[PDB]
Amino acid sequence: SVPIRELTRFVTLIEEKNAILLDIEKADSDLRRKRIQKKVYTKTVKNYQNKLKELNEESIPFKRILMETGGQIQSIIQKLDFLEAEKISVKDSVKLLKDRYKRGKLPSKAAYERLSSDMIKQLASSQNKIDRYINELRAYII
Repeated sequence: SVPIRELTRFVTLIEEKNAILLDIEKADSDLRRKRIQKKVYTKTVKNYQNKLKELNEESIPFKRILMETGGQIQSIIQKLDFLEAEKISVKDSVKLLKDRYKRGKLPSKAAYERLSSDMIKQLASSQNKIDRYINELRAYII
């Protein structure tokens, strides 16, 4: 069926996780714009990464109960896992593309601009689907 108790807890947990992940991006942005000392960066990120590890541990029992129902809830959670990983990959891809471009190792400015635009769209597309699937879980409760 649908375990309302576990789902109600899980929805709050994954919103908090999505929020911390976006705070990590904010730290990443502050770093490359040199608006934060790398002292405060590696400190704050290691602190955020501990909140994540602890939230991910706490979510384990609820997530297992939810995935063992199969069907649509299981499917949504699996996509959320995928989309989170995909957004991380795109993040590292843009950073690499930027280093490869400033070192003059790309064919052309037009190629760089098209690929980087592609990656920014993919970042928004991934985050869009994450928010949508979080809202689909929430709709079970609210």
